[PDB]
Amino acid sequence: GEELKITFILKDGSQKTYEVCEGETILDIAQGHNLDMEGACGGSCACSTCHVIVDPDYYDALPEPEDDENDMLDLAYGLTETSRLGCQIKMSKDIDGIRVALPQMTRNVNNNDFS
Ligand code: FES
Repeated sequence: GEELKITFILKDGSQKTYEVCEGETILDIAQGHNLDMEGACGGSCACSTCHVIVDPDYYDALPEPEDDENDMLDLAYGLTETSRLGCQIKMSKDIDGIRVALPQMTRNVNNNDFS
């Protein structure tokens, strides 16, 4: 088929560069691949860890969320000019070489496990 990819900047600063399909979501790849990362949305009724930021190349085409939706971003440290929403934007033909950064996360309160 046409093929696509996603780069994530790790909470460890590393780059990881993953082959995915169209219509896949960014927190959904991050925890679906179990990147070396912090977050909890992959658990059963656990979805409140929406926090990513984009490359200014692949943002420049992207929409802005509601005040309850963009709050799920703010929960991670150091929110930026190109912050993006982990269950509200996905891979399409225009993404072919996209990046995001995976920010450090304040509090998720799972004690032992989310999955
Ligand atoms: S990925 Fe869970 S709040 Fe968006």
